[PDB]
Amino acid sequence: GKSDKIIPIAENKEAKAKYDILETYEAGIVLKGSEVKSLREKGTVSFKDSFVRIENGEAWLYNLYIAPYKHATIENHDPLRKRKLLLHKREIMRLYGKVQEKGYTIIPLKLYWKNNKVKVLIALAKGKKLYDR
Repeated sequence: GKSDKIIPIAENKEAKAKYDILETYEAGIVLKGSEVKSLREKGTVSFKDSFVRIENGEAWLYNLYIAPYKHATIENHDPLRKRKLLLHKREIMRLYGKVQEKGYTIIPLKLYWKNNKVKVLIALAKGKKLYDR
């Protein structure tokens, strides 16, 4: 990684294995500027404690394993960091119904910011299937 100026973030794979991937959606996360730098320079985030849930009309990102450190004072909230990522209108509604009710789940994969903002990729997986072992 010499040229370019894109910084990679987030990562996963376990879900795919233990859970068969069916469909994938696209969400976009946009925050201030100072925040971006903190994470970009550092290079650490949730591992196996961050989940994604779809609500309202867009994809939502919830992390319960924030690695970064931006709290020096003793006046902060629980480590969650709720972020809202854009989405569609028809798709969001559809996925919510089938994926949720039928018997599916939503988890985060890899989100990186290029140019200046982050894009997160989400995938839908089921609680194992096909081969029952």
